Amino acid sequence: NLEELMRTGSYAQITNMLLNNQPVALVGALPFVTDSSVISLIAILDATV
Amino acid sequence: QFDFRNSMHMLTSNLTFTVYSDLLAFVSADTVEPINAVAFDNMRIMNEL
Amino acid sequence: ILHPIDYAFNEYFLQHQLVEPLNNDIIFNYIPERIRNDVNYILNMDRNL
Repeated sequence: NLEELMRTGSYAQITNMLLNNQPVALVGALPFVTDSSVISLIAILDATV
Repeated sequence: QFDFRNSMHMLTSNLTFTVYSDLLAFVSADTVEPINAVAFDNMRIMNEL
Repeated sequence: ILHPIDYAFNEYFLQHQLVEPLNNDIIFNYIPERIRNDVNYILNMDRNL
């Protein structure tokens, strides 16, 4: 829960998951960038954010 | 009387190290937003808002 | 090359140094425990020792 994460400020669980590549779902109201480049998709830019 | 054999010694120590003093400049501490700061019982300290 | 007395003094100094190894564990334990357990303060070891 990104709302709870932002309220509490403790980035331990999320840091560990990101470092260990544990699949997860960050839930919240997020803005998104619409990209239409097949080259970007191949380059896997969505995974670098 | 000066005796070389009895005066010649071998002194051993470490090659190099750094001695720190603050011991807390290595700790990066942030505070949760004061409005939602909880007391020992895990409820907001000021809950009349 | 030292007199026996001088060597005694220097050997004592060398063998009884007050410095001890320092690690993030030592820094974390130096942080007061109640502050560590308080959820209002977010503490991170963002420095490499």
